[PDB]
Formats: sequence, structure tokens, C-alpha cells
Amino acid sequence: SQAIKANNLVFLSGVLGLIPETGKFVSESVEDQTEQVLKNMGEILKASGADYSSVVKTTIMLADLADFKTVNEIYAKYFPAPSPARSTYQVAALPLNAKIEIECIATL
Amino acid sequence: SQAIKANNLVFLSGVLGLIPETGKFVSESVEDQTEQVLKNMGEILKASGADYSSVVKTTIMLADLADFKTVNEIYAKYFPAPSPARSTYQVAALPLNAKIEIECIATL
Amino acid sequence: SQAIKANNLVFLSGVLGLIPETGKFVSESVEDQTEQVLKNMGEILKASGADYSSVVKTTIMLADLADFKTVNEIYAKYFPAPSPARSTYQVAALPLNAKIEIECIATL
Repeated sequence: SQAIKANNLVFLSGVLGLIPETGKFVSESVEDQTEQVLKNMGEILKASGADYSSVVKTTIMLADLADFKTVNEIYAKYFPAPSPARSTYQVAALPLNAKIEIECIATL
Repeated sequence: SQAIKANNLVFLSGVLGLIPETGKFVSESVEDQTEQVLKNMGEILKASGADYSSVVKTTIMLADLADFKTVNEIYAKYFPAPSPARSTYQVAALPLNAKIEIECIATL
Repeated sequence: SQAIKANNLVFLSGVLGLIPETGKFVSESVEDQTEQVLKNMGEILKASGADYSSVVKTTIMLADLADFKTVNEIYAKYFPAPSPARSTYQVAALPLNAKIEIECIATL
């Protein structure tokens, strides 16, 4: 599932930058894909009765770590300081050749 | 340790496709190794007083995302929909040159 | 943030082997960086009201899996058996070209 509730916590699946309706990427850019990832994540969090501010942990998996800065600049707009606990690294590849995938854990 | 209990949760280590008693891979194949990972994982879960059905989050680390389609269909037999929250990506390499590693978090 | 508290749990950000005050790597060695990661990690756990012995889950992201052995040696000194649940893999790259990143979850 996209999200699972356990007690105080909610666990979200790794989110790709897809249009919720179509299942296709919003574009090829890491910028649009990142933005879309954060938007989708917001939708899923709020559906679970959480929100951006109740997120306690995130993991950002990147296709290219060189995008780190711009990704971050987008990320910071959704998770401003104080931001959740975070880990970031470059993977060999992501599903559907995505540019970015973000997973997270939040409180209820 | 293979699993650590904390309140309502149990955290499992990343699991490779090894025959538990011998420490060796079931084969050099992703199919066999995935199936084995899921078996071992099951036994650890039930040893902790959990089970496949109480798993809230999983992470699948692959050596090759071409296997992702096969892996999925094996995975689906152990985690039928609605399945746990999940993240999947391809790493540079796994311990002991494994084809697949899976970690998870479950409820007690 | 470096650590987020949620009920019985605390979530730590991925930790690099940096001199905390200066933000610069302790060295370019994986050995020194591993040791430093673990120390910093201890600081962040203690400042949060937790400790090494209350850590329930770790994730070790390596730049080169050949370092595994020595890393695990160093790691073993900070998390002696019985040690936390753990996943380990090699990533394509880490932030600031680090040799090792370690994230963790502990109890309060």
C-alpha cells in the first residue's frame, strides 16, 4: 500500500514523481519530479491524517547526487527547519528510471 | 541481532538468501534467493512473535532492477495486497555479492 | 534536524564522519570516518536522552563494500553483541563523497 498506520506512526512507500491519475512522470527533470514527489507525499500523508509537519523521518534516494542542491532547495520548501531526520544517497538506479525517490515516516 | 523489539514494533536486519544453518546462498539465482529471503524473514518474524501480516514496512535492495519484475511476483505471494509500505531501488552491491536484500519493520 | 523524537522512539539523520564543529571530514580514511560517525552518533543519541545501548536499528551505507570487514570491526566496538538490527549495502555515492554514512533508530 501507499501508507500503513501502526499505532502513533504512519509509514509511507517510496514515492516517485508520477501524476497520481496517470501513473506517468510529470516530466524528466529532477526538479518537476522532486516537486511532484513532495506533493504526492503531502496527499498521502494528509489522507492518513498526518501532514508535512508531523513527518519524523525521510530518506531521499537519488539517481544523480549532483542534483542534491536543487532537490534540497525544493525539499526545504516543504520541510523547513526544523526538518525531519534525513538520509540521502545515490543509488545505482530507481524504478522506472526515476530521478528521485523519497520514503518517510510520520506521526498521527 | 536478527531482530530487535521496541514497544509495539520489531525491527529486522536486512535479510539475504542464505540457508540459515550453513550461511551459504540457496543458489546464484535471484528467484531462489528472493524466495529464501522471504522464508527466513518469515521465520524471524514468527520467532519475534510477529508474522508476514503484521509487517508494516519493507525495503528491497536489488543488484539489478531487471529482476524487479520477477522479485515483485515472488514478493506478492508472501505479501498480498494490501501489502506493507515499500521502497525499492538498485544498489551498487550487496554483502557477499547477493542478488537481493530485504529489511522490514513489523508490529507485535 | 539531527534527531526527531516520537513517543518511545528517536530517529537520527544519516551521519557522516565530520568534525561536528567544523563540518569537515576527520580524514579521507574509511577507518577514521567510521570511528567519527560512531562518536558523533553517540553525541546525538546522548543529547536526545538515548544511548548506544538503546539503539534498535541501524543502516550502514558504504561507498566501497570492500571496507566492510574493518568497518564492522570498528562498529563492533560501539555496538557489541547483541547488536542492533542492521542493513548494509554499497551505494553509488554518498554526500560530500563520504566513505560511510550511518543512520539509526533508538528508544527513549
